[PDB]
Amino acid sequence: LKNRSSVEVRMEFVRQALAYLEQSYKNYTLVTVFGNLHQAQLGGVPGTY
Amino acid sequence: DRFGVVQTTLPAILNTLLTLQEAVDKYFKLPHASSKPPRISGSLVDTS
Amino acid sequence: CSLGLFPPPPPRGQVTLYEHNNELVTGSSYLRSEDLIAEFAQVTNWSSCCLRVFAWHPHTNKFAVALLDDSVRVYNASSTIVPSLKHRLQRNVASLAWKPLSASVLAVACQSCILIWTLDPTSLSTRPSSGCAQVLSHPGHTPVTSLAWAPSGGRLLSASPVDAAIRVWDVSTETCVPLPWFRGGGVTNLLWSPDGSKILATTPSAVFRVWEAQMWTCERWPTLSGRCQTGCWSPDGSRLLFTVLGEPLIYSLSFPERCGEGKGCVGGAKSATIVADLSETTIQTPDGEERLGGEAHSMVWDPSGERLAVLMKGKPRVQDGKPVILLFRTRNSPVFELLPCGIIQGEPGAQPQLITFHPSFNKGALLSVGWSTGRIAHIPLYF
Amino acid sequence: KRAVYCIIGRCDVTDNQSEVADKTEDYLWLKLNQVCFDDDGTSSPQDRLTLSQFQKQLLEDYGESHFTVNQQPFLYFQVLFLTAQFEAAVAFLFRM
Amino acid sequence: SGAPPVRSIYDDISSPGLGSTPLT
Amino acid sequence: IRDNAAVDGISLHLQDICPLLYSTDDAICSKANELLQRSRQVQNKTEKER
Amino acid sequence: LSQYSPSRRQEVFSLSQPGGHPHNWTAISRECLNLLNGMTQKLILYQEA
Repeated sequence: LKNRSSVEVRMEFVRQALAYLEQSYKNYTLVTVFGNLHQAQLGGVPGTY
Repeated sequence: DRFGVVQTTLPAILNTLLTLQEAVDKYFKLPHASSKPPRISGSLVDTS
Repeated sequence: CSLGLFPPPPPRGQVTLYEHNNELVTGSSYLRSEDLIAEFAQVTNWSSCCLRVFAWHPHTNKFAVALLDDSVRVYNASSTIVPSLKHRLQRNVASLAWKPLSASVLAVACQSCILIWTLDPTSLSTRPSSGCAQVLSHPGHTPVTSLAWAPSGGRLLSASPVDAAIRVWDVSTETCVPLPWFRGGGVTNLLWSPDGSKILATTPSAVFRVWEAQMWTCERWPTLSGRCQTGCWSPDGSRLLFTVLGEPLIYSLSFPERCGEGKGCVGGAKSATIVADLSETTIQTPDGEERLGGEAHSMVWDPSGERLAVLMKGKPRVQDGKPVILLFRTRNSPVFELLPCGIIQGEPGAQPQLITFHPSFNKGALLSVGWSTGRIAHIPLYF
Repeated sequence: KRAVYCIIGRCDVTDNQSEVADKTEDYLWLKLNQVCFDDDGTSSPQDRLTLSQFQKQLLEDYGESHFTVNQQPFLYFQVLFLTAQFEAAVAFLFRM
Repeated sequence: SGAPPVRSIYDDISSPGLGSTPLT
Repeated sequence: IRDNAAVDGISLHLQDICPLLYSTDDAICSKANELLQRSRQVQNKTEKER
Repeated sequence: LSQYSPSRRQEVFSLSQPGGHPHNWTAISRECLNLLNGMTQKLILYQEA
């Protein structure tokens, strides 16, 4: 109850929940682009931009 | 580099240079791996 | 430009502290081998000065100082501990050169050899062992007067007025490559351009030789009255400034870029231009006529190319023959200009013995001055 | 230009940015970036989402009949577990 | 208005089709 | 359609420059065709049927 | 060429038409990395031996 009530541990739960939701959208944006490559025009430069 | 082409490879370059510098600086700690060989100056055959 | 365009020297007892807004703010304080070194040393009185050489490290707040006892000392802004370098072959030190792209390597010119010191950058002991001092020498290349590393860190040059060949050294394979030419004298000073594509080499004669670092070619400059005394490259390597002993003149020589294939030729314009005169003028001051003019003994440019410092030496009719520091503001594009900025002055009775800029000062420029009092000053120029 | 400011400046918790956020992961991600844990009394309460407010807002102020639990059960488990309501998320996942 | 949507990001990927027997 | 800009923006520009004319059904047929010729290159089955 | 000719560095960074790919850089870098990793392994196998 003191670990689950910590400010630090509740920041960490939200820091991980945001990291999960961001990598989830990174998976979805990767799949969307790799299906539609002819629209997407991805070229030959790696990186989220 | 108006295309950022080299930057895409920069992480792999730094990894291979640092792991090679590790291999060289693990190696140069070995016995006789630090001693310089005696040289004759002005030979017609090179010793480089 | 000419000396008749400078602002007056500061009133007798004030010291120049810094440049700001383009103005110099003041306050109340902050031969044998040996006579042949004294003929070609960068220090205006190398035979009586306490300080024989100063050199900044090319990236960090570390500097090396050669003293009259043939110590080299090393100072660092993050160390109260000062290493004292003294080898058994270390005698009549003429030049110091730090290796670029290295925290830890210093070259020293001596009467009988070159010494390459290795210094452990975290563990700066007060007196490092004589094993930490790699010795380089060649029969006839003695005394050594000047040393110049390539900007890429992989090559070192050395000069000797006795020897009609620049010695290129690889310090890592321990090879020696003389560059012999066909008469003229030996070598007095050596200066790389910042690109590492060109090298100036001066001689005891009224001839200098510029060299190419790709094909190791040579381009000759023989229509001089006296010896080429000193010079400096622009930050781009496209211009070379030089001065002639007996002439009060700053010359400039341009080198356009290799927009073309298939030949090693050094590639300068067919002549120099004159850009500043240092003739024997008056300037009016609250303290009367002051008289200025003489011969430019040293010249040093900032890394930014916006400030040129010139160590003039007066004739024995002008300020008793004292040396003076002139500061010029420079422009390199589209035109090459030398504008005046002012006159740099120290402790009442001090004389400037050496000048040099800091290579990595993130607030305009920083001028190191070595004084005849044995003091070092560091004068920032804020721009 | 709204949504990026509503995130970086933790403001207008009263707007869902639904001209950009169509989906429950983007609603969770928007509101989770808007979370404070810190009693800075210079913040006005109309901008002030705590994790505790958001936990209740999903479990009690919207509930299992908002998230269509029988058709998208793993989405309600995702809503509770990413808000660290692990005990309620287990009590839910143990009913089915 | 203030209430949430009820959809995942994968709904654009899970569109109707044969689900099965992946050849070629 | 060939060099793969979206026709929608040029189809709309062709209408502002007309006070009221036919210049509409050719633009709809052009969008119908753009989507059909893109469907031929598209390899995601879901996307192709969409 | 990498020190003494800028035009021949611009030949290395150039994108090869039609497909926009940096074939000059991705050949040169790849074989330099093959040789450097070959030396890393040649040093490891000597330290083991």
